[PDB]
Amino acid sequence: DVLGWRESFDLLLNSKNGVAAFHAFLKTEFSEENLEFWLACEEFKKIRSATKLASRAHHIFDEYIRSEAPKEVNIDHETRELTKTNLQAATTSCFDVAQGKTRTLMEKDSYPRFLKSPAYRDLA
Repeated sequence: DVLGWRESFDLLLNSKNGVAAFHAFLKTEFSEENLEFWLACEEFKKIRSATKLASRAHHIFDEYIRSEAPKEVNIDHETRELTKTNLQAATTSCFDVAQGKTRTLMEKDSYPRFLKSPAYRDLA
């Protein structure tokens, strides 16, 4: 299980202990919103009902995407505008670009540092 976390970021994100450990690592450097947003996108795509999709999409946008949002993720204006536009036309891949940018924010920086920290090394 712990081996999978370094073989694939996707395996780490599907692990109960992995996610908990990584969330704590991120919280100490004020970037846990990246992980919370990613996970929120994953549950969003499982929604079938049009009404729930609309409601959840608006909450996700207001909580993580719009300027000055409580847990605003570090995305450029280009992506924020794109997401809003997608929100305007109700598309299921509404958050794809934002999720991918946020994923890279983790995968190419905090993820590798997490693996080289006691939080991961002690569990290996």
